[PDB]
Amino acid sequence: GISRDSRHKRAATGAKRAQFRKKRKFELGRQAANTKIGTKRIHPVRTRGGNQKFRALRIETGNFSWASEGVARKTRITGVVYHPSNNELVRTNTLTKAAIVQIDATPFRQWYESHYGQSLGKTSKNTERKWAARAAEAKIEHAVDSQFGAGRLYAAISSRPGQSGRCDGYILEGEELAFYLRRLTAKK
Amino acid sequence: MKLNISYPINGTQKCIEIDDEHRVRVFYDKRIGQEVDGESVGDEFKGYVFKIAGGNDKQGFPMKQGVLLPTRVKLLLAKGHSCYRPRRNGERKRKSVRGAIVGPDLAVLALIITKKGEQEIEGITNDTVPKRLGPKRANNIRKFFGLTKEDDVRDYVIRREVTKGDKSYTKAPKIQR
Amino acid sequence: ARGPKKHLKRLAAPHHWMLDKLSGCYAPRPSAGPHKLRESLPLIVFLRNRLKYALNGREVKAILMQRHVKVDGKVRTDTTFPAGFMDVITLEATNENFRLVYDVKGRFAVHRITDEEASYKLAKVKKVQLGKKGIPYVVTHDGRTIRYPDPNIKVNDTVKVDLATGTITDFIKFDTGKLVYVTGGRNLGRVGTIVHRERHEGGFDLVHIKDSLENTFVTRLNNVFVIGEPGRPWISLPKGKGIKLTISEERDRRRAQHGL
RNA sequence: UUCAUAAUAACUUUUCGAAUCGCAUGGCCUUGUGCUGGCGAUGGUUCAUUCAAAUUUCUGCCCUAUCAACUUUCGAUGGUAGGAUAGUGGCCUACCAUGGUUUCAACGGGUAACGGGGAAUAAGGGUUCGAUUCCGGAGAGGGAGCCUGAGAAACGGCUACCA
RNA sequence: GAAACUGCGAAUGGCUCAUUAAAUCAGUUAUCGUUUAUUUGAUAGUUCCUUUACUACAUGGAUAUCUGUGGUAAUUCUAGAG
Ligand SMILES: [Mg+2]
Ligand SMILES: [Mg+2]
Ligand SMILES: [Mg+2]
Ligand SMILES: [Mg+2]
Ligand SMILES: [Mg+2]
Ligand SMILES: [Mg+2]
Ligand SMILES: [Mg+2]
Ligand SMILES: [Mg+2]
Ligand SMILES: [Mg+2]
Ligand SMILES: [Mg+2]
Ligand SMILES: [Mg+2]
Ligand SMILES: [Mg+2]
Ligand SMILES: [Mg+2]
Ligand SMILES: [Mg+2]
Ligand SMILES: [Mg+2]
Ligand SMILES: [Mg+2]
Repeated sequence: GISRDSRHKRAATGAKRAQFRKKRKFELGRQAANTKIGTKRIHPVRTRGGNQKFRALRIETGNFSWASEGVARKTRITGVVYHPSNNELVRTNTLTKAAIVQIDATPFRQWYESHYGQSLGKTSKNTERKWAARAAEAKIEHAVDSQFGAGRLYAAISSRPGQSGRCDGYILEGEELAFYLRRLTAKK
Repeated sequence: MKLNISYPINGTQKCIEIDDEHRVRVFYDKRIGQEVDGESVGDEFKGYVFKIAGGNDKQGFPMKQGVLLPTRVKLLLAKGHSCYRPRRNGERKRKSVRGAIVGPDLAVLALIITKKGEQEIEGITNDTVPKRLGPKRANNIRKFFGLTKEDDVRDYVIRREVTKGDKSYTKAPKIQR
Repeated sequence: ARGPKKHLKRLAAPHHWMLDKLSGCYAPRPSAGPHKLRESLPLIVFLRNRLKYALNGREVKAILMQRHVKVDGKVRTDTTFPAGFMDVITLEATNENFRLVYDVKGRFAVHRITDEEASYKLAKVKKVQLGKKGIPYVVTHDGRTIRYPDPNIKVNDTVKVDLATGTITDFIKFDTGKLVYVTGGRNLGRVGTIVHRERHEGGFDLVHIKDSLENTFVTRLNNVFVIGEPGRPWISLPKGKGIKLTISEERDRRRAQHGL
């Protein structure tokens, strides 16, 4: 019943438009997903023209991507620490798009270990020659190593759990991460 | 009140009228799906046991399973539910329905006999109603026969013969799958 | 209206089906198909009205059902099939073959055209795109989706579908000095040569057309269908070749060519 | 154009990828129920096309100032992010900015106003009418709410209130 | 070939002008801002996952129609059994 038509809004001038027609079905709006953490529970909704949509309330784990070396891994979302729209979602741990969450960060860790093996936080000849060809080029910046030692990664979600049903995003990295720490240090 | 007893294995059933206030007393406060001994419902019902599966109120309203109420209530039924058949697709209808708890307001009690008793009923414990038609799907026929599947189930289909008065003619189902 | 509309009142039918404003409340709404209903022509109109082979709806239904109509080499047993421009209608009875081309008055005229050329069809390229797995394809005006076309076939161009296999046989590249047909507006049925194609950055291309009689007009590019090279049309143009004689010239034609 | 498309990494309470029907049942001989085999009918993912559907730009509306300021705490104008949407969009939320229209008549009031193609009238200019044979819109007693579907806020579909 | 299940339409058509004064509508644009049954044209080997043990010569269970027992004063009311 939640309409999104422009009729109920006043005109640009400000006049109160009289009711022209009772609100249609191609103008409907549905309830907010306001997703949570834990015990995956996705509800399908049959929208216009079939095309199943998936409400992703109570989602615990999802895919997350690392842009620098560009590798994606399934990992667990562990709480939300910042939301650019409403901090009330942060206090209620409501997970929507562009929210900022923490990551278990292990899968990235042993992927790094089996990929470069730099022993963060502080063999076959083929692998050794691959590492030699790499030539310690894995000079990833210091702050991500800091939270790797902490163990929880700072990721920003990019998928829309309200529509898609998935929980995908990317790690804050580069100046991105910097900016948000400032905001987080404002919270701190 | 009227009691509609049904034996499944014989496939038989009957209606029984009871007027005493005390045989039906045990039926009180018993919800659908429960089991009540036959000793307490009739001296001729020794050894018997009754599963209670639905009924009809004195106003004709049936009792829906899982209402857990001794009274009637208005419910919004749809496809999938009982006590309602939808005409249009997705046609929800708000209809009255009696609760699942048996009370004095009931007029018919639908009752399955589960355990064969001591004294036999007239045509229920004794007689057997034949199945009106056998299996149709090929593997269903094989299972109903235990036919060692690679045995050409083609011929083993049942064949019902009917006589027109002048011509005897056979009619047998088509086997699917 | 809530949903699609499935009735076409008689006055609302195009003035090129050019039916009778009386003797009926409704008109045949063309079913969904290869052509726009405003631009198409239902088979019932083409048979009952244009050809008079039938008499009414039941007769057209009986004609179509017994599989004597063949639209572009396919049966098309539905009464309101939108047989559009340049489609080919084959009747094995009377062994006759028609190709729908507008007569210069701007109407779907009955064009009895030979069997040998009835094998193929012409089409205008309306889109050239790259479908899944990097496979190039071309969409014509019929909605035919020809896969793997010639690499230098571009939009607005024309192609010669063999109509049997349904693949590309030859094609004509759109450019100045080229025989052309018009398929919309006042210039329906007109045939000429492209003199200039003014670009008009931002939309709605225009082309100037000069016919054999040395008359000149201008028409939208969506409205244009290259038909061949001057003096060598790739199809059999209808009677009159779309010169658009003036009303006084038509009167002189009536007076001069006159035998009773 | 971040388009079409392709590629890498991954993801999925893992969609589709024919366990479906009719007719004719030919050819090969590996001569068996063996191997293949035509014309269709229904389905079926995606991309097009068509019927469309939603929105959408500019300009155009009758009388009234004895309606001169109107709109914003309850969205009024804009920004950003999110939610919802099939999708853009204050469409809704959170936080900001204080904005938008107006003597070129805004806002309010009236319409025994549905808009239009058109009708009457006719030197020319016009005046009045247009509920109704076509195109649009809206409605099914007044109101709200919703299932099914591609498409309904349907009413010869349901739910509730009011009469 | 009844009935019923399945599929599809029932959102077309027909009627009325009550509401509505930048609202509808008309002409003209846009969708590189979206959904689209149907019609038409194309469209897919991978469903194996360690392939040296599987139904692919065909996998499972219900379910209406029907057979019989009812209820209500009655309604396109339908509960129980096979
Ligand atoms: Mg209508
Ligand atoms: Mg893209
Ligand atoms: Mg936004
Ligand atoms: Mg008017
Ligand atoms: Mg009125
Ligand atoms: Mg009117
Ligand atoms: Mg009136
Ligand atoms: Mg109308
Ligand atoms: Mg309506
Ligand atoms: Mg009335
Ligand atoms: Mg449908
Ligand atoms: Mg309604
Ligand atoms: Mg009515
Ligand atoms: Mg109606
Ligand atoms: Mg109904
Ligand atoms: Mg007003």
